[PDB]
Amino acid sequence: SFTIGKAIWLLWGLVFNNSVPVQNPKGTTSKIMVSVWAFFAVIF
Amino acid sequence: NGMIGEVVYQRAVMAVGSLTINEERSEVVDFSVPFVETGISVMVSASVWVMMFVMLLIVSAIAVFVFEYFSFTIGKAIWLLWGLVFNNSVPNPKGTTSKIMVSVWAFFAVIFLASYTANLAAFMIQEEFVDQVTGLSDKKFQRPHDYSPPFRFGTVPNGSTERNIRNNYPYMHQYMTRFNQRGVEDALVSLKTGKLDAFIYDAAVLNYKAGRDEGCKLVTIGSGYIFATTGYGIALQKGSPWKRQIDLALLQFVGDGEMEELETLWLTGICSSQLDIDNMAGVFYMLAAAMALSLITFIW
Amino acid sequence: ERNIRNNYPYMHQYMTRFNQRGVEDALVSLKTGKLDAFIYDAAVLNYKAGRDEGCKLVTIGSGYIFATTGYGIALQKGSPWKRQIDLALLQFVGDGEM
Amino acid sequence: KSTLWLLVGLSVHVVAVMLYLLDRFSPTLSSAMWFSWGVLLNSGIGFSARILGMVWAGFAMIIVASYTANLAAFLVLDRPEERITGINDPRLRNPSDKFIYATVKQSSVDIYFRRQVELSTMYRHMEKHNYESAAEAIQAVRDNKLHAFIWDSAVLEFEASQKCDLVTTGELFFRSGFGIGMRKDSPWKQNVSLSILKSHENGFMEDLD
Amino acid sequence: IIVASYTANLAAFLVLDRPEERITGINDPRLRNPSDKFIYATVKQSSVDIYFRRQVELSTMYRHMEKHNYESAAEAIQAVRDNKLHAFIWDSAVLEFEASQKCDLVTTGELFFRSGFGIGMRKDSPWKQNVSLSILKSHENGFMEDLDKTWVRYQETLTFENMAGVFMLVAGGIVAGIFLIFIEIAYK
Amino acid sequence: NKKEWNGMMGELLSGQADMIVAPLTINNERAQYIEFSKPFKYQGLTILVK
Amino acid sequence: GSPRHTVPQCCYGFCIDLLIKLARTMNFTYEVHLVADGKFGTQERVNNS
Ligand SMILES: *[C@@H]1O[C@H](CO)[C@@H](O[C@@H]2O[C@H](CO)[C@@H](O)[C@H](O)[C@H]2NC(C)=O)[C@H](O)[C@H]1NC(C)=O
Ligand SMILES: *[C@@H]1O[C@H](CO)[C@@H](O[C@@H]2O[C@H](CO)[C@@H](O)[C@H](O)[C@H]2NC(C)=O)[C@H](O)[C@H]1NC(C)=O
Ligand SMILES: *[C@@H]1O[C@H](CO)[C@@H](O[C@@H]2O[C@H](CO)[C@@H](O)[C@H](O)[C@H]2NC(C)=O)[C@H](O)[C@H]1NC(C)=O
Ligand SMILES: *[C@@H]1O[C@H](CO)[C@@H](O)[C@H](O)[C@H]1NC(C)=O
Ligand SMILES: *[C@@H]1O[C@H](CO)[C@@H](O)[C@H](O)[C@H]1NC(C)=O
Ligand SMILES: *[C@@H]1O[C@H](CO)[C@@H](O)[C@H](O)[C@H]1NC(C)=O
Repeated sequence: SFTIGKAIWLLWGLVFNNSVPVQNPKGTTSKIMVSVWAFFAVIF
Repeated sequence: NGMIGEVVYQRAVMAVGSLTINEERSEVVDFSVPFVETGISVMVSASVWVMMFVMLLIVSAIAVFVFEYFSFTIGKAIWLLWGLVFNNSVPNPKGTTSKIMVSVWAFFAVIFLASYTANLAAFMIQEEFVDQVTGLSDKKFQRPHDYSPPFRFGTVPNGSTERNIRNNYPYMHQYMTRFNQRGVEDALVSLKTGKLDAFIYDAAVLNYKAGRDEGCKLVTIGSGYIFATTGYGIALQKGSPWKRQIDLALLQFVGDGEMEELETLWLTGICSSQLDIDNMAGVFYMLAAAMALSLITFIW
Repeated sequence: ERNIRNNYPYMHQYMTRFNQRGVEDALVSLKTGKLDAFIYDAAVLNYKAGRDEGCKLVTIGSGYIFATTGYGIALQKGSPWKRQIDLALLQFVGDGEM
Repeated sequence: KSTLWLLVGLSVHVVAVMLYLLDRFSPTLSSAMWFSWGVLLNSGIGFSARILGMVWAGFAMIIVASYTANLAAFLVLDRPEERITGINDPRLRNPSDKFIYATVKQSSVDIYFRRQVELSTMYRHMEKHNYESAAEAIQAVRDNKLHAFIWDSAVLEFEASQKCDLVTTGELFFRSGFGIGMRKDSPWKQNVSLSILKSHENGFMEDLD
Repeated sequence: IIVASYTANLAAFLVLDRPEERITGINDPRLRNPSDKFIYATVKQSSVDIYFRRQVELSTMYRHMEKHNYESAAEAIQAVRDNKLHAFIWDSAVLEFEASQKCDLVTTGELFFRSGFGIGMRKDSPWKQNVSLSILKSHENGFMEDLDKTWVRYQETLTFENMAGVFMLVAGGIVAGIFLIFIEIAYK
Repeated sequence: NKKEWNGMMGELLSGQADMIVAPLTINNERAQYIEFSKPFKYQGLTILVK
Repeated sequence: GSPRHTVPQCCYGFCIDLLIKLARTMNFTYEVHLVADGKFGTQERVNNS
């Protein structure tokens, strides 16, 4: 309801292993893409 | 025969070329002082977790104490606590002392995993020199049927090393009788091409070929620890007046390091891959322990 | 000093305030802090920095923006030893004994 | 000048299957399934199966720590070993045709190595590939038809400034000098060296630099 | 980027920075021209003194050690054990045996002047031929290695680096947290 | 200015000793003076530190 | 493999300007040519003499 266009917010707010509450995602494709970007952030 | 037959029958005065020194050669003729150390060799191919467990119980007990001060994370603080150790996005603390204590615990976990990365970097520092066989006293050196591959060994033909075998173990000479060879570089090829498993020779040529091997895939055993431990010299005829002068000249050649200089001139001091299968084996053992704990909990 | 007088006369007059006595004197003056730099021959200071206690005093580069000269053997104008000494030094270069 | 990760992927799919089976055995479906989808990378997830989850999360962090470890071992321990490190390279002391290196045909380095009989073998390796001009060696080494060349340091560093695909090594030897080629006793013998010394004392050599 | 810098400077602070606690041989330029900080010596009136008196190029070490060369070897070992000295020149297997005794004794990497021990003898005398032949007779069998088994061959992470002070600080923070529990009691 | 020996060599050449059975170092000067056996021990120089 | 036919060309660089400094310095002029074959020259038996 609030992370509609705010994907940049949850995205860049979880690059850095932050432990900061953002939103619980319901989109499974969004969850897989978040897992891909977070794996790349770990190796980054 | 050979150089000994030339020296004893006096068609040659001495032999400057390299030769092993043993008993009956010293019985028939004389030898100088040694100049190189040449034996033989065989060319082949928790408490921290306990004290952090105790402090984890301390943190969980003080979290229960803050709950007793002031809605279901009483004993569930251990699971969420040990998950925030690993930062897993565990599916919220409310007490201020609990938040500060769990934060100090989490910072302690972060610096402990940073020290674990330091442990990993120190593990990256460590370069190993693995040794399969560590001496002539190996139990491989009794029977190739005692172990599951029947290996092959051998020496140079008609050598003095064969005489040392025959005066040490004639049964080893009988095993070498089925395992003979002809050429030194042919023995090198047979080691490289799998036709030969091990080779027994003095440390001189083996260390010399260790300084020129393409890849250094063949390493001997140690540096002459539990081995024959003899030297090379110059054979002279009995009654030679040159003997004392040659000995003093060799001692002067040692005493300035010019012998060492010629050793350095005629030797060569030479001689990515992820590997975690020991720690992966620990991973498999601990997941077997985890399914064993599940088998314990399967009583209900 | 004469080469500086040919090259930098005003800076020679600044260095007139900055004179000293000895090689170890300038060494101690650089170790303490009463001196900021020093100008001398190349390989002498290279050897003295190669034996420096802890490699404290450092040169500038490896001799690139400098006078580009060397050391030799002085003989009088007319000595017949000149060609022999020259050929012998060339022989000592040619075998790598230098 | 990966597969073990696939084994870990098979293992974590086995972990997910046994998480679903033991969560069924814990007296929900898509909850435990997508939970197993979200555990293994510490993804955002907003009690007997939780034991397997917590122990396997410990496994997953020690796995990614080992990944940090072997990437650090992959990039720190792999220093560039393509450096020949001067004349003392044992691959050149006993050379082969694997390292093709030579010098200029009819050059001073040929006589310099011909006098040094202790460097005969490299000489005998380099006598069969000598080149007429140095630019032949330049074009050959730029197109990888060579592997090394023996030359003065200043010209090679100058050409490395000209061509950034060139590498100079660490060692230095035969500290010699270039001067002006001269005849015998001549009235234009002394004053030429005097003028060169006049160029060395002032900043004219600095201007040439 | 703070915790990345933390990981970087801890790897710089306790992993790669291994100090030169040893000398790594005689080719140390700090020992080619030493000072009072590096007091190395050997046995006074010994064969090492003769071998270094022969060395015309290392007379600096000869002049340096001769102010500090000691009478017996074991007293010099005890003196450098009390750190009165800094290094000791000796043959190999003796120091290897002493390191096998106590693990505070460290050898070096450079192994030079591979000399030999034999039997001291007279001039021309009939107790030399068969005796040396018997020595060579005992070389071929393992009686040499039997005597090595008597004396020569027979020898005799943990994370307490910077987390000990952190352990003490968290243990004091437990007491401070109990004090903050008393503060929360004072809140009511 | 008359050079002599001492120690084990001194007790040897005086007749007080007849054979040195010891870890005795083999060198050039003693071989100019006395005789040696064939060596039993082979070892090099090293540096003991703490 | 071809006849020689040495032609005048433009030449410049480092030692060129050094020689120009020499001719400007000392009272002489010069005449620039080049070697017929670009070799340093080693001492060797030619097939006769
Ligand atoms: C090892 O000793 C044997 C002794 O039998 C020798 O064998 C000789 O080998 C050559 C090889 O061509 C033959 O021509 C001779 O007839 C053999 N002689 C004898 C007496 O057998 C030889 O000294 C050594 N063997 C090899 C092949 O090196
Ligand atoms: C070399 O250079 C000098 C430049 O001075 C030439 O001229 C001589 O210079 C000196 C003083 O430096 C005078 O005393 C002479 O009288 C000059 N020579 C003549 C011929 O007048 C000199 O000629 C040049 N030649 C050499 C090699 O001496
Ligand atoms: C060298 O100059 C000449 C012109 O003067 C040209 O080359 C000539 O071409 C013919 C072709 O067979 C050959 O005889 C020789 O190569 C040259 N002969 C003469 C007349 O010199 C050409 O302009 C120049 N060559 C190069 C390579 O630049
Ligand atoms: C040395 O050994 C031989 C062996 O026959 C013997 O005859 C001789 O007497 C011995 N000499 C001694 C006793 O030194
Ligand atoms: C060169 O020498 C001549 C005399 O031979 C003189 O007349 C002329 O001025 C000199 N030129 C220069 C460049 O000094
Ligand atoms: C000319 O000399 C070379 C080098 O000695 C030789 O190889 C060649 O055969 C000679 N030419 C003829 C025509 O023989």
